[PDB]
Amino acid sequence: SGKPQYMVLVPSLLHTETTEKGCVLLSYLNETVTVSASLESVRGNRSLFTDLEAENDVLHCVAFAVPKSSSNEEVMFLTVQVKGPTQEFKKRTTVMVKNEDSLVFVQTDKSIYKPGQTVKFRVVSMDENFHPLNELIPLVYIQDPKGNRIAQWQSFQLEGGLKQFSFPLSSEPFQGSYKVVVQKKSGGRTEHPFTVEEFVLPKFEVQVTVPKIITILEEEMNVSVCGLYTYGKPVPGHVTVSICRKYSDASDCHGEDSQAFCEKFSGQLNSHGCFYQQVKTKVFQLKRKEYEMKLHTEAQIQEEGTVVELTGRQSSEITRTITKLSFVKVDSHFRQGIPFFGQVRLVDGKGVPIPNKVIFIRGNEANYYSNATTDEHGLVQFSINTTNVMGTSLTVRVNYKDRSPCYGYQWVSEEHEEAHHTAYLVFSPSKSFVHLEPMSHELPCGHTQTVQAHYILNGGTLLGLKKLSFYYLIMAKGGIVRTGTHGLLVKQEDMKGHFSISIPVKSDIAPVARLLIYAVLPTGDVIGDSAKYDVENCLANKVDLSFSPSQSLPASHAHLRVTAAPQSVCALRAVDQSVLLMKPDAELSASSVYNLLPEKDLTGFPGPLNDQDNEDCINRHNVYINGITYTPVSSTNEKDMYSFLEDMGLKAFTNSKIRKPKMCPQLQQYTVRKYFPETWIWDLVVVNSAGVAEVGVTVPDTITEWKAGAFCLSEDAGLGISSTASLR
Amino acid sequence: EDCINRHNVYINGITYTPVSSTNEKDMYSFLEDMGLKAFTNSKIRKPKM
Amino acid sequence: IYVLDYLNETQQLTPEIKSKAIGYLNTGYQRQLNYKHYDGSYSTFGERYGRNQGNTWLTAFVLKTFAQARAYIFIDEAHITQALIWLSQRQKDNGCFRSSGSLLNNAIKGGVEDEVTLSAYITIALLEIPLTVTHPVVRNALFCLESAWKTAQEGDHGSHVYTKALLAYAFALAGNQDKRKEVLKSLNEEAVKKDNSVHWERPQKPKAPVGHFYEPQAPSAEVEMTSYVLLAYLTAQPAPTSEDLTSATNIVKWITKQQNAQGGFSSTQDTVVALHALSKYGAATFTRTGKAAQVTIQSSGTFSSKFQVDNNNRLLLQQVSLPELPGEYSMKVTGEGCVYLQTS
Amino acid sequence: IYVLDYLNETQQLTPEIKSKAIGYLNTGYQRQLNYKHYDGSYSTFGERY
Ligand SMILES: *[C@@H]1O[C@H](CO)[C@@H](O[C@@H]2O[C@H](CO)[C@@H](O[C@@H]3O[C@H](CO)[C@@H](O)[C@H](O)[C@@H]3O)[C@H](O)[C@H]2NC(C)=O)[C@H](O)[C@H]1NC(C)=O
Ligand SMILES: *[C@@H]1O[C@H](CO)[C@@H](O[C@@H]2O[C@H](CO)[C@@H](O[C@@H]3O[C@H](CO)[C@@H](O)[C@H](O)[C@@H]3O)[C@H](O)[C@H]2NC(C)=O)[C@H](O)[C@H]1NC(C)=O
Ligand SMILES: *[C@@H]1O[C@H](CO)[C@@H](O)[C@H](O)[C@H]1NC(C)=O
Ligand SMILES: *[C@@H]1O[C@H](CO)[C@@H](O)[C@H](O)[C@H]1NC(C)=O
Ligand SMILES: *[C@@H]1O[C@H](CO)[C@@H](O)[C@H](O)[C@H]1NC(C)=O
Ligand SMILES: *[C@@H]1O[C@H](CO)[C@@H](O)[C@H](O)[C@H]1NC(C)=O
Ligand SMILES: *[C@@H]1O[C@H](CO)[C@@H](O)[C@H](O)[C@H]1NC(C)=O
Repeated sequence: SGKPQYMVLVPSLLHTETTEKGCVLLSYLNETVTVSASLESVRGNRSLFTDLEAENDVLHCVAFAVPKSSSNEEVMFLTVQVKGPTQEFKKRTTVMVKNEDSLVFVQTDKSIYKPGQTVKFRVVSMDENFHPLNELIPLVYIQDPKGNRIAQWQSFQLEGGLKQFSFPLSSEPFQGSYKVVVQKKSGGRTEHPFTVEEFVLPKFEVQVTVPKIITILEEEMNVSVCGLYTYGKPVPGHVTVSICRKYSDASDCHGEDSQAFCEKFSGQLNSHGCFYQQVKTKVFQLKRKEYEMKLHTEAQIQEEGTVVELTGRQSSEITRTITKLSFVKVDSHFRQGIPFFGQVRLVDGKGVPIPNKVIFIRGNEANYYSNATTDEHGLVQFSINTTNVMGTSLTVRVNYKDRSPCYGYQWVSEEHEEAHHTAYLVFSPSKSFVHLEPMSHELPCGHTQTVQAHYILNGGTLLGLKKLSFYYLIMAKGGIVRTGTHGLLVKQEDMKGHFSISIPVKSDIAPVARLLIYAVLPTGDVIGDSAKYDVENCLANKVDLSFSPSQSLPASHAHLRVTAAPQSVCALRAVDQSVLLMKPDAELSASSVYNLLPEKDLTGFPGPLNDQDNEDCINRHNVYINGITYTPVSSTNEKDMYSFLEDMGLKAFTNSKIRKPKMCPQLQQYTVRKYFPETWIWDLVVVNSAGVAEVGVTVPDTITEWKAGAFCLSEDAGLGISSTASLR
Repeated sequence: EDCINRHNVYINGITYTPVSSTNEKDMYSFLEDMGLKAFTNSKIRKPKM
Repeated sequence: IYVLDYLNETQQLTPEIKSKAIGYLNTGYQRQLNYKHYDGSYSTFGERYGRNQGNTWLTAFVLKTFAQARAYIFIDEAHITQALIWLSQRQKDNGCFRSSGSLLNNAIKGGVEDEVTLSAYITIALLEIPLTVTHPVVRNALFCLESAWKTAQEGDHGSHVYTKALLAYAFALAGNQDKRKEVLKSLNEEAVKKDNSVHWERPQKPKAPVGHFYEPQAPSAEVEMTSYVLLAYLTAQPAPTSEDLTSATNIVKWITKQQNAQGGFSSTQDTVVALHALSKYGAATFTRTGKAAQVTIQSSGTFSSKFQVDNNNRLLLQQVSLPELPGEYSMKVTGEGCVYLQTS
Repeated sequence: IYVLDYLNETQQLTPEIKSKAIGYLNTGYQRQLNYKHYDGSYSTFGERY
């Protein structure tokens, strides 16, 4: 009936030391076919050959895998060969290869030390997945402030996929900021900085709640201060604070205190709770040229003489922009045969909406000027009838094309942000197309989602057949993480409207969540459109913590526990977080593990490789307007399936009409016994098939917030992350 | 007066590509070379935007 | 560089001209680098505006020259590999490369810009590199080449000459000695043997109205066709024979007598390729070491004769004359050191 | 080139950075040749006048 077809998909940024998977459609006649994606290096010889029998209209996904290579990085020719009994297809491109870097990192016992103390830290190995691997390390070492490598441990191996080390410092070794660092077989290097110094233990974090954000239209300001302590108790004493504008009218150079207007407030901590203050922003002149606010709050804790400060909410921007609407579910695209709708939001200032404020729509080259308002959330839904021209660029505003108060005096600092967004459209010489209404917001995990799509089929099966398939893919992490399918029995010759899908959010999928899906024509053409979902920091191997409750009066018998996979392991941390009140730790979250990676996302092919240029130029001697007058030659600019799948991050092989029919340029030319503070737990545990409960033992006269950290591992599930059991 | 200038050329089909003049003959031009002028409402002129 | 090869092979080389040429080389190299494409390709201007796409043929010429410059002096492999992938990117699954024309003149070039000949000059300049004849790209090229040869051959005309001989050479690279000698014989079909040597032309006149003066769009391309033939008969896997080298020498005589007194030859293309072929001629024949020849000629009529050829008398010519109406003249030579002998 | 010396002396060296800097150096050498005087001397600009 229709034409015989195929399609096969894969990233461009390969990896090594594991398998990396692509997928394949075949379909349509003499389907007793085979394939092989031949990865064959260009210079010399090599071949990671792979072969496969080819069925029809099915997505089985094979995952070949990769050894190391001679060079670190290289191109690689991929070439596919297909052989049906009466059909075939051989097609090639280039691919990136990379004798990778395993993203690896440290956890330490401390972010600080004192004289005579002892380091205690750990490290991690990984693959693409966070299913760890066993390998051997060249070295990991320590570095003094002065380049003086202060010790060594060498030639160790990872079977745990972590390992744990130690070292004793001497009596008066180097002050300043120490450094602990590694390197790899390839030479990749990585740290975990910290300091050694001296300090009295703080039993109090001065803490406040004061605007992150004052803005232009603010006449005074709210101020509030709160002294947490041992145990979060309320503290007495005296406090003084400095709400401060910066970088004053003086020159700042060697005779001029750049610290601009500091308004100083003296508070006396009452018996319980919090001192409060309402502060006037007149004297800061929250106006044209005076700089971001910095705010320093300092508690003279009584009966101790101690004070410390926290620069709270340093990054306050008193931004000229105000009534700052924001796009949220702003589509990137639109079509000439669809009712689309950017579902749109508004917010102001601090980050909160107003309800019931009128605004003006602007439809430019679709000629849709209009008016609308705010709801409880400032959430609005314009929606537009579309029989218009290619390039559309859109906005709605609450003010007009000028800065209404004293715009161009060069001395004024007020603005209304205005909506800005560009959207493009598909090419589809069928004039059939798709376009989707995503769930464009913060994606949960531990759930799934159904995903509505809108299918427009001019002619559909022109001759073809009554049935047609639907094929969706979710890669992430430059990988492939899930996949599946659907279809529908096609109405003869109309444009049937709506249906949706499901997809789960178990794990294995990065903060990315790309989706595409494409519904083919056996004629030899296809459509399909993209997606994107802000996955949240979610993991394969689940874990939390639990413990025998809080107990003062150092009862030594005292437990702690975790749930985790049945044959597993954990690496753990406790701290009396007094020293670690004085200073935080550094970026210890599952998001850290995520963002350390090689190529979190992949959009766009890599550098060296360029494209997959085609020969099919179409330039007429002149465009041939039989009619009004001959319109000349020039290019276009619109979106493409090729472009959808490259912005996806990847490439495929077909012969469908994917890339636009782009054309050649112009050829023609010219009771208590002190046990050790500043550490409680640094030890290791295995996970039986019912969970551990270790007895981490009580410790005297050390009374505070005690965060405590957990890490775990397994071959079958992965790494380990969960929050703080404050066994205060 | 009749200007048919589209904002963009609306070149339906595969892609969009700009406009320019022609160079062809006309009744208008037949009658001008002829020697004379006429009054008539009809479509004689090429609709030179 | 093929000149330096001439010097080295024939041994006529001082370090002075050698250093002169070296400076020349480095300079021309880098002046070339200023005209490339960041993909790896080359155009006549290129840089300072990305309002172009580079040519291919040029880049292949570049690739070859880069190869030989590597063969003596230092040069970056990065650039050959980039131009190589660029070629591939201008490859079709089944069809050949395309003349992505961005040139200025054609007398620089020694063909008709036929896509197959284009691809052919490419792949052959490739396989002169250390290349696996089983490589993917070149396998595809060879399918092009083979199909192309068939249509050239069974059809009465396929340009009849040069297409065909360049095909001969790439076939020579393969291992396809059978195809090699076959198309070799097809070249000998329209053979142009002379009083004392041979050659080929293009088909002796272009049939259409052509010429008038200045070789307009037609640089007469008469030598490089023979140069690659001088590779064609020559180069193989194990080592060569008599017949190959006899025909070689014939055209070599055609070549050197076709050499131009101003310097070089009619162009740069022919000049390069002739020098390459002559260099490898010597690189086989001219044994700078082989120095102990000895000979006897014996006729049944006992017209004896004895000679010697040695480095001290290397370009010597010990002629000797011959009266017997019947020839009975049995040659015999020995020892080391190559000899070309001629009688009439 | 004193960097290369360092790279070779202290032994921390691969052929790849080597090749890179070789290309660099032939290049900068020639670019310098384009600033000489025919006597042999050099200048900020030199050639072309
Ligand atoms: C000219 O280029 C050659 C590379 O082709 C440079 O190396 C030379 O390579 C030739 C091989 O053709 C060597 O000759 C060899 O002689 C040995 C016996 O000693 C023999 O067993 C081999 O079969 C071969 O014939 C030659 O030794 C070698 N170097 C020379 C010629 O001294 C050569 O350095 C270049 N000459 C220059 C730069 O002037
Ligand atoms: C790197 O720079 C050196 C110059 O310092 C270049 O020549 C090298 O010189 C060293 C001596 O510093 C040579 O080492 C020698 O080892 C032998 C034992 O085999 C010993 O008897 C000598 O006393 C000396 O220590 C070395 O052989 C020589 N060449 C090398 C290092 O390969 C060298 O060419 C430079 N390398 C480059 C070009 O990167
Ligand atoms: C191909 O690569 C292999 C890898 O060791 C090497 O041994 C071989 O020489 C290369 N070429 C051929 C023809 O096998
Ligand atoms: C296989 O597909 C071709 C392509 O349309 C078709 O014409 C043929 O009937 C099918 N079966 C064969 C070639 O035996
Ligand atoms: C600020 O504090 C006052 C009371 O002093 C309270 O009425 C108000 O809600 C707080 N927030 C403001 C004014 O932004
Ligand atoms: C916007 O237009 C609507 C009509 O739909 C009108 O009710 C409203 O008053 C207009 N907005 C303003 C600023 O008046
Ligand atoms: C939107 O308005 C246009 C006006 O041309 C109309 O053609 C179209 O049918 C409307 N949308 C729908 C879904 O009918």
